[PDB]
Amino acid sequence: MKRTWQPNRRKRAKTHGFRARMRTPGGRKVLKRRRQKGRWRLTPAVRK
Amino acid sequence: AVKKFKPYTPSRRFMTVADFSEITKTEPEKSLVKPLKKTGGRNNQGRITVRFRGGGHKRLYRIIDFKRWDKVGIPAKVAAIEYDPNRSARIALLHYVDGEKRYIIAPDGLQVGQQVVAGPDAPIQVGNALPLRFIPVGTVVHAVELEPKKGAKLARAAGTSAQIQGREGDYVILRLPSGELRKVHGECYATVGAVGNADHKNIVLGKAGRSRWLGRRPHVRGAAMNPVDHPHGGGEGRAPRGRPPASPWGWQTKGLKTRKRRKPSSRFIIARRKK
RNA sequence: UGGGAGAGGGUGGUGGAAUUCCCGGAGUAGCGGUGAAAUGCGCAGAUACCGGGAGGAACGCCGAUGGCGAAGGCAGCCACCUGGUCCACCCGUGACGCUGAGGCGCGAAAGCGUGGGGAGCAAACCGGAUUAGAUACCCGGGUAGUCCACGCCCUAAACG
RNA sequence: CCGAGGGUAGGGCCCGUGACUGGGGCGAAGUCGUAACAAGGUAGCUGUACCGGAAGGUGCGGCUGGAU
RNA sequence: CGCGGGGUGGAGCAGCCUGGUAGCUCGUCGGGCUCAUAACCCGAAGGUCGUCGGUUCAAAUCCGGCCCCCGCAACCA
RNA sequence: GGGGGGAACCUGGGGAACUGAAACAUCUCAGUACCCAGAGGAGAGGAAAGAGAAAUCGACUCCCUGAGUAGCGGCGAGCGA
RNA sequence: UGGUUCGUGGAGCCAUGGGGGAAUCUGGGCGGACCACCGCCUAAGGCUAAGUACUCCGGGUGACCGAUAGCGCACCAGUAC
RNA sequence: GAGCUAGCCCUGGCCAGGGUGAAGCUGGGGUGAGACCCAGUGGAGGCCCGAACCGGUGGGGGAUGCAAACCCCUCGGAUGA
RNA sequence: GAAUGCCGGCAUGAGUAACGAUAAAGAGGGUGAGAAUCCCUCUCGCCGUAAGCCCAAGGGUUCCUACGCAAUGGUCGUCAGCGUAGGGUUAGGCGGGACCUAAGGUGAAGCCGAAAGGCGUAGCCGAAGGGCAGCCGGUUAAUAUUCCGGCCCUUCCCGCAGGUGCGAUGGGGGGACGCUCUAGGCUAGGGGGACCGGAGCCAUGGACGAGCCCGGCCAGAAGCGCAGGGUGGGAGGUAGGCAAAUCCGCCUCCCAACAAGCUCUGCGUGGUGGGGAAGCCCGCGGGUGACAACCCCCCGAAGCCAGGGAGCCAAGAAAAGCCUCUAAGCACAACCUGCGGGAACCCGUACCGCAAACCGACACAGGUGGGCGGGUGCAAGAGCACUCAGGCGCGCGGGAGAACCCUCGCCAAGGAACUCUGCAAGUUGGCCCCGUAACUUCGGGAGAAGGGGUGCUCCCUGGGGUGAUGAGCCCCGGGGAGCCGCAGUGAACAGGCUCUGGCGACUGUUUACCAAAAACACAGCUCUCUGCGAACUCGUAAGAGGAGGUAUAGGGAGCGACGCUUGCCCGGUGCCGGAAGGUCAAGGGGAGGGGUGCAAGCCCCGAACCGAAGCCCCGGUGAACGGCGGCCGUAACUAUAACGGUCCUAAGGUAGCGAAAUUCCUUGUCGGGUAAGUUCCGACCUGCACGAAAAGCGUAACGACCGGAGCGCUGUCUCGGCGAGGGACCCGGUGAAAUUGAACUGGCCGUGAAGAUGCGGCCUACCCGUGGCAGGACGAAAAGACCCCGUGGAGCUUUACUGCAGCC
RNA sequence: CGAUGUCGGCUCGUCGCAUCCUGGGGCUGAAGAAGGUCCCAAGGGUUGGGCUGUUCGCCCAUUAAAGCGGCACGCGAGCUG
Ligand SMILES: [Mg+2]
Ligand SMILES: [Mg+2]
Ligand SMILES: [Mg+2]
Ligand SMILES: [Mg+2]
Ligand SMILES: [Mg+2]
Ligand SMILES: [Mg+2]
Ligand SMILES: [Mg+2]
Ligand SMILES: [Mg+2]
Ligand SMILES: [Mg+2]
Ligand SMILES: [Mg+2]
Ligand SMILES: [Mg+2]
Ligand SMILES: [Mg+2]
Ligand SMILES: [Mg+2]
Ligand SMILES: [Mg+2]
Ligand SMILES: [Mg+2]
Ligand SMILES: [Mg+2]
Ligand SMILES: [Mg+2]
Ligand SMILES: [Mg+2]
Ligand SMILES: [Mg+2]
Ligand SMILES: [Mg+2]
Ligand SMILES: [Mg+2]
Ligand SMILES: [Mg+2]
Ligand SMILES: [Mg+2]
Ligand SMILES: [Mg+2]
Ligand SMILES: [Mg+2]
Ligand SMILES: [Mg+2]
Ligand SMILES: [Mg+2]
Ligand SMILES: [Mg+2]
Ligand SMILES: [Mg+2]
Ligand SMILES: [Mg+2]
Ligand SMILES: [Mg+2]
Ligand SMILES: [Mg+2]
Ligand SMILES: [Mg+2]
Ligand SMILES: [Mg+2]
Ligand SMILES: [Mg+2]
Ligand SMILES: [Mg+2]
Ligand SMILES: [Mg+2]
Ligand SMILES: [Mg+2]
Ligand SMILES: [Mg+2]
Ligand SMILES: [Mg+2]
Ligand SMILES: [Mg+2]
Ligand SMILES: [Mg+2]
Ligand SMILES: [Mg+2]
Ligand SMILES: [Mg+2]
Ligand SMILES: [Mg+2]
Ligand SMILES: [Mg+2]
Ligand SMILES: [Mg+2]
Ligand SMILES: [Mg+2]
Ligand SMILES: [Mg+2]
Ligand SMILES: [Mg+2]
Ligand SMILES: [Mg+2]
Ligand SMILES: [Mg+2]
Ligand SMILES: [Mg+2]
Ligand SMILES: [Mg+2]
Ligand SMILES: [Mg+2]
Ligand SMILES: [Mg+2]
Ligand SMILES: [Mg+2]
Ligand SMILES: [Mg+2]
Ligand SMILES: [Mg+2]
Ligand SMILES: [Mg+2]
Ligand SMILES: [Mg+2]
Ligand SMILES: [Mg+2]
Ligand SMILES: [Mg+2]
Ligand SMILES: [Mg+2]
Ligand SMILES: [Mg+2]
Ligand SMILES: [Mg+2]
Ligand SMILES: [Mg+2]
Ligand SMILES: [Mg+2]
Ligand SMILES: [Mg+2]
Ligand SMILES: [Mg+2]
Ligand SMILES: [Mg+2]
Ligand SMILES: [Mg+2]
Ligand SMILES: [Mg+2]
Ligand SMILES: [Mg+2]
Ligand SMILES: [Mg+2]
Ligand SMILES: [Mg+2]
Ligand SMILES: [Mg+2]
Ligand SMILES: [Mg+2]
Ligand SMILES: [Mg+2]
Ligand SMILES: [Mg+2]
Ligand SMILES: [Mg+2]
Ligand SMILES: [Mg+2]
Ligand SMILES: [Mg+2]
Ligand SMILES: [Mg+2]
Ligand SMILES: [Mg+2]
Ligand SMILES: [Mg+2]
Ligand SMILES: [Mg+2]
Ligand SMILES: [Mg+2]
Ligand SMILES: [Mg+2]
Ligand SMILES: [Mg+2]
Ligand SMILES: [Mg+2]
Ligand SMILES: [Mg+2]
Ligand SMILES: [Mg+2]
Ligand SMILES: [Mg+2]
Ligand SMILES: [Mg+2]
Ligand SMILES: [Mg+2]
Ligand SMILES: [Mg+2]
Ligand SMILES: [Mg+2]
Ligand SMILES: [Mg+2]
Ligand SMILES: [Mg+2]
Ligand SMILES: [Mg+2]
Ligand SMILES: [Mg+2]
Ligand SMILES: [Mg+2]
Ligand SMILES: [Mg+2]
Ligand SMILES: [Mg+2]
Ligand SMILES: [Mg+2]
Ligand SMILES: [Mg+2]
Ligand SMILES: [Mg+2]
Ligand SMILES: [Mg+2]
Ligand SMILES: [Mg+2]
Ligand SMILES: [Mg+2]
Ligand SMILES: [Mg+2]
Ligand SMILES: [Mg+2]
Ligand SMILES: [Mg+2]
Ligand SMILES: [Mg+2]
Ligand SMILES: [Mg+2]
Ligand SMILES: [Mg+2]
Ligand SMILES: [Mg+2]
Ligand SMILES: [Mg+2]
Ligand SMILES: [Mg+2]
Ligand SMILES: [Mg+2]
Ligand SMILES: [Mg+2]
Ligand SMILES: [Mg+2]
Ligand SMILES: [Mg+2]
Ligand SMILES: [Mg+2]
Ligand SMILES: [Mg+2]
Ligand SMILES: [Mg+2]
Ligand SMILES: [Mg+2]
Ligand SMILES: [Mg+2]
Ligand SMILES: [Mg+2]
Ligand SMILES: [Mg+2]
Ligand SMILES: [Mg+2]
Ligand SMILES: [Mg+2]
Ligand SMILES: [Mg+2]
Ligand SMILES: [Mg+2]
Ligand SMILES: [Mg+2]
Ligand SMILES: [Mg+2]
Ligand SMILES: [Mg+2]
Ligand SMILES: [Mg+2]
Ligand SMILES: [Mg+2]
Ligand SMILES: [Mg+2]
Ligand SMILES: [Mg+2]
Ligand SMILES: [Mg+2]
Ligand SMILES: [Mg+2]
Ligand SMILES: [Mg+2]
Ligand SMILES: [Mg+2]
Ligand SMILES: [Mg+2]
Ligand SMILES: [Mg+2]
Ligand SMILES: [Mg+2]
Ligand SMILES: [Mg+2]
Ligand SMILES: [Mg+2]
Ligand SMILES: [Mg+2]
Ligand SMILES: [Mg+2]
Ligand SMILES: [Mg+2]
Ligand SMILES: [Mg+2]
Ligand SMILES: [Mg+2]
Ligand SMILES: [Mg+2]
Ligand SMILES: [Mg+2]
Ligand SMILES: [Mg+2]
Ligand SMILES: [Mg+2]
Ligand SMILES: [Mg+2]
Ligand SMILES: [Mg+2]
Ligand SMILES: [Mg+2]
Repeated sequence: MKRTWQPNRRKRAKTHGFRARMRTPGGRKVLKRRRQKGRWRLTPAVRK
Repeated sequence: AVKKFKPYTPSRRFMTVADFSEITKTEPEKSLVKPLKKTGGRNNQGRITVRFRGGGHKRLYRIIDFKRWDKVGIPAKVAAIEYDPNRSARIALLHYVDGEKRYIIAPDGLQVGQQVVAGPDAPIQVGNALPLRFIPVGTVVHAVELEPKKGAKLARAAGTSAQIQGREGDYVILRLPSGELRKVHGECYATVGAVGNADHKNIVLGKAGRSRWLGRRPHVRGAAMNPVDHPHGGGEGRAPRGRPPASPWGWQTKGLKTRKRRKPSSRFIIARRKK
């Protein structure tokens, strides 16, 4: 049956992606936290 | 003048459509339509704001002259009578004699070929448009402006009618289709005769399906809910209401007036609506 | 062919008296009602008077034992459409006449259906009287209906 | 092949019958009130509608087979 | 099994709660009106206030126990 | 000239509730947590329209004392110069 | 209404969203409602390092741990997953 | 966080084959003119049987399963909401 | 030493269950150390609207090759989607971009918001929509509509020649649109051919035959024909299309029209370029056949001409590209036509792709949009049976042939007796014909019910299409004689039926993952709010929705098609109406009283009166919140009471229903059905406790809803029996888990915290396994969900308390 | 209460005897047959249906009789709901 992940290169890059995040003081904090963290991949790896 | 159906499905036992005798022309004029953005309740916030709308047939919006004082004294030919989804009325295409073409709404008794014209000099014959103070007392009129040069607000639905009961000063007294008696300013134009399609009220929609075609979703009763959703809801059993029957959002719905008390339009109304 | 009077029918407009409601003036202690009282209405200014506006139903005198129609029935005035009946002339046809089982059409009032309209009046209903009791005759409120458009119902002391 | 009749299945008419129910006719004297006969104590009768425990009451319209 | 109202003339109710005093209508009885009955008028009688028990100066009244009579609740299993 | 970063530290503009009160609403947690803006190696404050009773001190900040004092509190819990 | 310990309390001082709304040293505010005296100070413009805080960095030292301890990681970690 | 699910907005796509035979049009009939009747045509419908598609009715298996909702026989819709 | 403790490791269960589809496997040869599992060949089975091919998502080296097997592979493995290494993806034309806009998003103006931010006209972005020029064949181990061959085409730049008022980010046209049905002519695709091409074969009785088997096409500029679409032409005036206009629009005159001319597209032929089977000769492809043939006929679309036609209401996107019109500007320019030459960028292009490469932790019986999806008999069909190309036999086997389970088949005699119920499983089943009841909204019921025919041979006869009127092929019939079997929809895909009751009218919708219903929704009815900057909703605001709607409309509420109907109570709550009155806050007012100073003066309390909502007060209001009675007596049999008396209420349940989805006593009483009926139906009415928009009483048709009954037929049953294959058992390979204080773990009778393998006393009892059955180990699993407890917690209600938005 | 799964039915039994039948006996108001009561006795037997979830019960047709009970109202790691 139709489970929850039905993946979409566009929808992923439009939702979780970079130019989502720097639009919003949500997401500007998020990358601020991850760059504070150490993290290698701020946005998800989306595959163009 | 209404068309019935033989009961060859159970929905066609009751179902009525309007006759469309009086349509003349079956696709509308291309320079004068522009697309109705459907909403389905949804505001710019995208929440529903009024409920249970959605799912309509797609539609094209017809631009209407609701002013007619653009074109004062410039007479015009009734080209055609067309369907419009967006109104209870039908519509009239006006071939003006300078060949601007415009839609207006379609008064009763109007026929194709005859001649309409707007202004204070206009004759009192059906469909001509005049400021109100130049119209005799007692006549029946429609498409009535409310404040002048703001374009027509009153008596636009099908079969509707306002009667001039008389004048006072600059102002002139109308019997509105509610039966509100209300002063209108005289300089507000209106448009003589009463609106066509007067058997719009005698449609029987037959079935569930036509309301979905008109975009009206299922309306779901407040005693069918549970009481987070609505005041009435729940109760083991069916419920009588148990309380003064009421909105979703709290306020009652048998008898609570909610016209604003301090409205400056209150100084221009004679009589409340009746019945 | 000429002429005649008639509420004959239908459609569309129009006038006026009066009731009720609303607006304003002025004015006070009861109005209304009955056989007599009461419910009620009234000081939150009623009734009575004056003016103005909206609203609907019915057309006083003329008007009668009269007129019109096959019947039901028809009454302000204006028109348009239209039917039956009458008289004279004795022009034309030439017995084409009569009734009429069925049929088809009309068919008061109450009632019914969709939408109007609703001033008065008014079954059901409520109150107050009367009465042993009063679901009634009396009185005060008062919904359908009474009016218009369309479609049904087709009964009667439809009687002369 | 036809075919008397048997069998299966569904209809039409007619008779008897059926707990209970609506009303009628009848049955010397039971109970409740009095609508019609006089202007019957509110003229009556009637078509229809509503109401009522009963006749009957009222509304709307008609008739006089209603007197004064 | 539980809880809480009632019992007063022949019928229906009132009087208690702060004690005294038994009221209303109908019924019944005697007379009047009528030819006569019912209605109408005048007048009249009829009461351990369900009971045993005290309390108190005194109990239909106040408090227990019993007798009828009315109704109510008897739930999660 | 500004934008945009910076583990905390700073200031301003907003600003909860569990919890304590053995319940809870004034209180308390607390102007704490967090959100936002904005400085800088510091920020803030800063030269008296002040303190408070000696006719006395002499801008601000920070530590110790003052001091759990004065006081504030459903005078409860607790807060606290 | 907020800040001060000040929860309206005798409620002053400081800041002020609303309304009223002057004077210039014979002129104003304060000394805990108010009046008097006696004193303090000069509002409604701004600037100013030093002492104070923190520790992503570098060095020094531990009656700090010694691979389940010590930062989550002593190792290709904020990775594999 | 609406890449599941719910609702809506914008844009394309999909629904084999068969069955009943509404309005309407044409002709005949009818009356004074209409209503209306008959025949042919006509193919309307939240119409019928019935696959793909969308479901999930009853029953049996499955129960550390093939599967954190399956499979089988059976069934409802299938031009519409 | 314990915390269902935390991390790590190893046990028990256990060599047990399982090894992930009951589509299926056998043999021979080869390679190898090793083979049921890899390669090849033959025989056999399975899908074949798929389990076969092309895309789109998504996956991101998995594609191809060489070298391998430690691990992944549910066994083995020389094999692989696994390890190592190397190769591998070519575009002016396919798709995206340098073109367009829709929802939406962003957003100079401008509006709003303590901050962050939120709206927002123009514009931009936004595609699987619009626009746009590539078809056929070959080659490589892997890519090709991309490289090559043939044949065509588009934009840009330049150069010539000619023609024209050229010119756009502006005006206009057009692009431009729904659903259902459908006509004509094509093609795709398929069928037949006694004609053309060909390697071959007479097998076992017969057959040298008009024998069998195979194949008989693709694409193609210009021109031409066929079938369509699109399309009126001139003059004049003209205020409108926000400047201009020769364009469009409007008015007038004239011209011909199921036309015609102009233009565009599809299809056919078309110079020409390609392909070309069966077989058998070698080895997962290649040569020949052959110089291939490349004809005719029949069926025929949903696809094309296309923007076609006809009907219907619910009335069916925007912008650009394209044509035209002019203004600034230039009118050596600038465009328009024809040719010639040059220029032509970036991304993807492998491969799986209904799956072992994507989403389900897995090589998982699940889920995933579009296109092709052949043949034959089945009436038709994408259905079902068997098959063509093509692809698989599902990554453990071999054996035996117990109980018992799943799944399938059959049965005597009875036919629901089983049973909560015919649950389940049977009979009927398709088509054609005869025939079909009460009832009713006239449509229906209804395929009602119930029967009769259905194969094959021969003969005769009718209609239609293609043709040519013909032949032949195809479709659709009618009649007669005869043949065989138990049976002729001969296998596969196909309703069991009725009567009657309850509920909802109906079709639909719903608790993904235990409830598909009587629940929700529904057209329909009513009440109420709402005069436009509407009422209402979202937001502090701005602003939106409402709605670019205007009372025949929009919000709220409740019944819920339809027929007949919907009575009484305004006492209390609610809502509506009421300028009087009473109560009432800030404020106005300042009678007096107080504080201080020597004083003017400063400061503080402060009564009468004025004073709004709201409440109190006076009315109305039931398709508003709601409610609609006791007790006693009475009729010439008894029995009951149509009467009367009395108390309370604001008013005392009308019609219609009634032991019902409601009826405790209760299986109420009577009747029907049954042999028997706590159910069902028809009645009675003593309604604990129906009853009129939480509607009342009915109601044809509909329902996988719920009771009742009957016919038909059955393994449901007395009452079981046999057979089948998939496990189970045995052998070889791989091999878990819940659980587990430790164990050497018997019964009866006592006993103990009550129900003992363990204590006591008797009785029985050699050690250890395997297939089974399940009474116990108060078996496992889950710190009870029912109950209580804690001054735990969370939804919800309200005339609880207090507050807040909102409104007055 | 860190679970002792509950009524009824199906399947499977087993036990007590205060005995439904059958065996033996006493008394009888026991003539005989058939009955009533009491004693001993558990070897074995004790039917099929209609109604309802039924335990029980009512009824139909038979019988020799259509028994009362326990076993966690025996029995869900056997089944049903
Ligand atoms: Mg990096
Ligand atoms: Mg890195
Ligand atoms: Mg447009
Ligand atoms: Mg938006
Ligand atoms: Mg947004
Ligand atoms: Mg219209
Ligand atoms: Mg609910
Ligand atoms: Mg919610
Ligand atoms: Mg919500
Ligand atoms: Mg609520
Ligand atoms: Mg409620
Ligand atoms: Mg609920
Ligand atoms: Mg209830
Ligand atoms: Mg007269
Ligand atoms: Mg003559
Ligand atoms: Mg009438
Ligand atoms: Mg009526
Ligand atoms: Mg009256
Ligand atoms: Mg009365
Ligand atoms: Mg009386
Ligand atoms: Mg009235
Ligand atoms: Mg009526
Ligand atoms: Mg009516
Ligand atoms: Mg009539
Ligand atoms: Mg015969
Ligand atoms: Mg016979
Ligand atoms: Mg009399
Ligand atoms: Mg009389
Ligand atoms: Mg009456
Ligand atoms: Mg008459
Ligand atoms: Mg419980
Ligand atoms: Mg409970
Ligand atoms: Mg409870
Ligand atoms: Mg910064
Ligand atoms: Mg802060
Ligand atoms: Mg607390
Ligand atoms: Mg604090
Ligand atoms: Mg500083
Ligand atoms: Mg200074
Ligand atoms: Mg504090
Ligand atoms: Mg504090
Ligand atoms: Mg304070
Ligand atoms: Mg201020
Ligand atoms: Mg100050
Ligand atoms: Mg001071
Ligand atoms: Mg001071
Ligand atoms: Mg170590
Ligand atoms: Mg660690
Ligand atoms: Mg969605
Ligand atoms: Mg979604
Ligand atoms: Mg059809
Ligand atoms: Mg259908
Ligand atoms: Mg179907
Ligand atoms: Mg179907
Ligand atoms: Mg398909
Ligand atoms: Mg569903
Ligand atoms: Mg299922
Ligand atoms: Mg099961
Ligand atoms: Mg189906
Ligand atoms: Mg455990
Ligand atoms: Mg084992
Ligand atoms: Mg085993
Ligand atoms: Mg095994
Ligand atoms: Mg397998
Ligand atoms: Mg070898
Ligand atoms: Mg096959
Ligand atoms: Mg993967
Ligand atoms: Mg790899
Ligand atoms: Mg490979
Ligand atoms: Mg290996
Ligand atoms: Mg190796
Ligand atoms: Mg292996
Ligand atoms: Mg090898
Ligand atoms: Mg590899
Ligand atoms: Mg470029
Ligand atoms: Mg925005
Ligand atoms: Mg753009
Ligand atoms: Mg595109
Ligand atoms: Mg495109
Ligand atoms: Mg392209
Ligand atoms: Mg031979
Ligand atoms: Mg061929
Ligand atoms: Mg060709
Ligand atoms: Mg212009
Ligand atoms: Mg060509
Ligand atoms: Mg070849
Ligand atoms: Mg078309
Ligand atoms: Mg544009
Ligand atoms: Mg030009
Ligand atoms: Mg060139
Ligand atoms: Mg490629
Ligand atoms: Mg490829
Ligand atoms: Mg597919
Ligand atoms: Mg997988
Ligand atoms: Mg596999
Ligand atoms: Mg799979
Ligand atoms: Mg799906
Ligand atoms: Mg699919
Ligand atoms: Mg096929
Ligand atoms: Mg055949
Ligand atoms: Mg198939
Ligand atoms: Mg397998
Ligand atoms: Mg059998
Ligand atoms: Mg047999
Ligand atoms: Mg049988
Ligand atoms: Mg049984
Ligand atoms: Mg069944
Ligand atoms: Mg049949
Ligand atoms: Mg044969
Ligand atoms: Mg053909
Ligand atoms: Mg079948
Ligand atoms: Mg029942
Ligand atoms: Mg339903
Ligand atoms: Mg569910
Ligand atoms: Mg749930
Ligand atoms: Mg369903
Ligand atoms: Mg279900
Ligand atoms: Mg209705
Ligand atoms: Mg707006
Ligand atoms: Mg709009
Ligand atoms: Mg309802
Ligand atoms: Mg009916
Ligand atoms: Mg009331
Ligand atoms: Mg009231
Ligand atoms: Mg009142
Ligand atoms: Mg007064
Ligand atoms: Mg005051
Ligand atoms: Mg007031
Ligand atoms: Mg009512
Ligand atoms: Mg009544
Ligand atoms: Mg009953
Ligand atoms: Mg009841
Ligand atoms: Mg009701
Ligand atoms: Mg109902
Ligand atoms: Mg009913
Ligand atoms: Mg029914
Ligand atoms: Mg159903
Ligand atoms: Mg359904
Ligand atoms: Mg095996
Ligand atoms: Mg042992
Ligand atoms: Mg022992
Ligand atoms: Mg022992
Ligand atoms: Mg073994
Ligand atoms: Mg056991
Ligand atoms: Mg077992
Ligand atoms: Mg356990
Ligand atoms: Mg526990
Ligand atoms: Mg639960
Ligand atoms: Mg407590
Ligand atoms: Mg508590
Ligand atoms: Mg609590
Ligand atoms: Mg345990
Ligand atoms: Mg014994
Ligand atoms: Mg014996
Ligand atoms: Mg014996
Ligand atoms: Mg004997
Ligand atoms: Mg029991
Ligand atoms: Mg027990
Ligand atoms: Mg038990
Ligand atoms: Mg169980
Ligand atoms: Mg057990
Ligand atoms: Mg057990
Ligand atoms: Mg159950």
